[PDB]
Amino acid sequence: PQITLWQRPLVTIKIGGQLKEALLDTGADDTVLEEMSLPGRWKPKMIGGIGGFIKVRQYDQILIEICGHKAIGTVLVGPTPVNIIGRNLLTQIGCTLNF
Amino acid sequence: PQITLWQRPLVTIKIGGQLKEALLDTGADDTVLEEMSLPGRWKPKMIGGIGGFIKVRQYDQILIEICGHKAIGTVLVGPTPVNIIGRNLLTQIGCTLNF
Ligand SMILES: CC(C)[C@H](NC(=O)N(C)Cc1ccccn1)C(=O)N[C@@H](Cc1ccccc1)[C@@H](O)[C@H](O)[C@H](Cc1ccccc1)NC(=O)[C@@H](NC(=O)N(C)Cc1ccccn1)C(C)C
Repeated sequence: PQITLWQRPLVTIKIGGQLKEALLDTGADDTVLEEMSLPGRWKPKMIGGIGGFIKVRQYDQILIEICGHKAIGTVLVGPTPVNIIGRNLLTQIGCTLNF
Repeated sequence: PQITLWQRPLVTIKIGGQLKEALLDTGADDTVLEEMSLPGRWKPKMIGGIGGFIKVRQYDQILIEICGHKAIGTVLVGPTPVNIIGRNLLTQIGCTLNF
């Protein structure tokens, strides 16, 4: 699609057989989802933003589908206000910024 | 221009005839710049992110220019580690997400 930015670029993702909404976020390096159980082993990790650092769990090599496009990569799960799709997965689906 | 997401989408902005660099960020609602003293009237504000909130000063009607494109709007100033161009100014420059 072409997405304009008059509103938040929220899309539907499919992950772990769940449907969620998530924000397509060019300013995030990483992908951060709200707390959930995923299959897999995980490593504790820290990530930061405005306001500080949070503790998250890192899951590697996770399959996610964003608007019908598949991505396989690292997902962090932790106490985020909103599900964030970062540049690690946006690049896999061929996302660009245009103007 | 088409900006790819392999690297962080940092561009040059001009604000007050200063060049700076800034992150084009579709996940930010607002624009947030590193501490600087602008003329103008301000309001105190709090903005949140990953690890919590910071305190900023809000200036309205600021002209910024982003890759030769002018935009005019609200800018928040405070102790951010990076300059962030948010959706309030990205929309004005006609910026889209495409995949
Ligand atoms: C999500 C994490 C992994 C991300 N961090 C990083 O990517 N890094 C720390 C790497 C880095 C280092 C240096 C330079 C650039 N990047 C982040 O917080 N990114 C911020 C920008 C930023 C980068 C570095 C340091 C500080 C800040 C931003 O790109 C991202 O869009 C976040 C996402 C988010 C939204 C809501 C709540 C929590 C996170 N937005 C924000 O932090 C903005 N807030 C909002 O827009 N809102 C709270 C409104 C809102 C609410 C709900 C949904 C959307 N918007 C700030 C900049 C104003």
